[PDB]
Amino acid sequence: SGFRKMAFPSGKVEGCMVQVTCGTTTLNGLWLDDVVYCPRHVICTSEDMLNPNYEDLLIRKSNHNFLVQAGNVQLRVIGHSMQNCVLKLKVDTANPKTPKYKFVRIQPGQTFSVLACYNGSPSGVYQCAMRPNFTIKGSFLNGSCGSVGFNIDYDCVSFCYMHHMELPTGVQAGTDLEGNFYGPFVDRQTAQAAGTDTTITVNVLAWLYAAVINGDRWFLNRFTTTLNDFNLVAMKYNYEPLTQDHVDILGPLSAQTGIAVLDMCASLKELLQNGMNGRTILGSALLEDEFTPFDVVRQCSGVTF
Amino acid sequence: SGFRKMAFPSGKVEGCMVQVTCGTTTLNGLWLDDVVYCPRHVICTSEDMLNPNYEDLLIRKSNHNFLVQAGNVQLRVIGHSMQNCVLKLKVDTANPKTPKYKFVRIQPGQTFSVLACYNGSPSGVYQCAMRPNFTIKGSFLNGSCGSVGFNIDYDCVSFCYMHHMELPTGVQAGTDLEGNFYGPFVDRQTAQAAGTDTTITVNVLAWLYAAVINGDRWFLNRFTTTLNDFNLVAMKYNYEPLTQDHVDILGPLSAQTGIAVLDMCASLKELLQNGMNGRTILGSALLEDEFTPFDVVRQCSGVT
Repeated sequence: SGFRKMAFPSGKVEGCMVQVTCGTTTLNGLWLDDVVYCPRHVICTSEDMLNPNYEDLLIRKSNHNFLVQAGNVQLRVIGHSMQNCVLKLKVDTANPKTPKYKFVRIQPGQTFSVLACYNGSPSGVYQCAMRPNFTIKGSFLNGSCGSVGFNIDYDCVSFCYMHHMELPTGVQAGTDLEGNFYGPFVDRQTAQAAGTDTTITVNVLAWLYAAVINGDRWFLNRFTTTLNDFNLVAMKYNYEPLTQDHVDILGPLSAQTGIAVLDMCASLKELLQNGMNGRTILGSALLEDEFTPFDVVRQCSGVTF
Repeated sequence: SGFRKMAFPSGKVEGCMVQVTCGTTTLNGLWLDDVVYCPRHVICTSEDMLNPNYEDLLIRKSNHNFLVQAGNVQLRVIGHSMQNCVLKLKVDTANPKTPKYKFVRIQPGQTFSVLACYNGSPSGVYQCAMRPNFTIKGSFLNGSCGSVGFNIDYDCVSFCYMHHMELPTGVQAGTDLEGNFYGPFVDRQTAQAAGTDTTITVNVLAWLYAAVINGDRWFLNRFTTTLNDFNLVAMKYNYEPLTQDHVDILGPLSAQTGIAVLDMCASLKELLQNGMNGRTILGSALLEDEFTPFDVVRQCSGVT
């Protein structure tokens, strides 16, 4: 028993992290086969970042402007190109540690592991959720850019995130590995509005089920509710509306615990309306929304890789 | 900016995890050089765990009774021995993925990363603290036994923990890599007293400094205090007494923030006495004590 925010083992990704330097700027790159992926803003100076014409800036750059380092080994850049907001640096050597991988665009409310790096060296690993407003509440200092997010499905590493920037509000924004930003954000140093950040309702419920499975059941009430009536209450507290798809996803957890989803919703309703009265659930004094139903199942069944 | 509970990259440890089987029992082992380390209770059945004579049980066993599997590769066991509560199985092949490593016995209140495994395969990774009462609040299912805890200092992996059991209270107990239990716990299925779990005061303070560094400053009051007077308040709320060594450790964070340690103590004093009034600090509604001062510095300076 016990329940923790848990990241995927990072070994397969560690072997793909490199250092990319262009001028003064140094950040992280992902080395898969004979290609290094990094944020395209590596080519910019602090001034350029205000209003960069990336096409024009990229034209001025040559292969020899890009210093790519894997540990102590220096890779030879034999070509460079731009796919949306990601730079693809072609190198002469294929990464022999390249794992079975895919690029996926993940949905808001889904989770992934982030391998935080600095100068191409892995620093740490932690589990993140893509917020409904397409930001991430991560931990990123200067030179953390190009650190990637991933899931591991059996043998396959599914890269889903690359960090590009911190917004003035102190949250992070990034792209998928095809270089399309999550949300409305762009890779320029201007004021960008993050939207209203709602709570991921389906995740909170999954966490409540995890609580029950681990013998934390104090919040279980006698009441039930309907989807409609629950969502009325959810809207008030800036919770994602709950759909039947969401209800369906929770089925396995419902079946394990013997607690119907709508009964759990009624428990959640009371917690939102009355608070926790200074109690905890799984050692937390607020409702956690960064565990998916699949995360809870994964942890409670003990799936390995 | 931003501040997260962060584990060390697990790659170097993943290459050392193996499956150890003895009879019906299967659990995890640590393969370093030509030696495999695992919990000695691998030799026990469910019945035996009530009151095991490990010496006697071990006598019945021979080298060939220990099945050691690394991925698909089966290792040949050429010797076995018992060191405290750990089994040391000598194998014919040195682990070619053996990193630079050390065995360390960590102090209560220090942190480490745990690589949770099942049947010798890595499942996940998370950051833990050794509680003052020598337990850990982890996440361990059946067959998670032998999963290890570690720190990484530049190139060197410092193994500090091996999981042995869950206590009836739902927390975990284990040993260092020489097989000595942290705290008073033993490897038998009996009721064992966990003891009062105090809060790691120096860690809470480090976290408060991290909060300030990330611009979360609402809890900063006008008051100050003394060590003695603070500790009087600490004792009341089951907080570890704060020492001058603790004060000294916080110096870099004090210097970065411009907030004297005793001023921070006074802020903490008010939070203990008045609560948080339903507010948060770094996205948490309670005081976090599983970040060391080193952890905070590591994250805020961006060490690899």
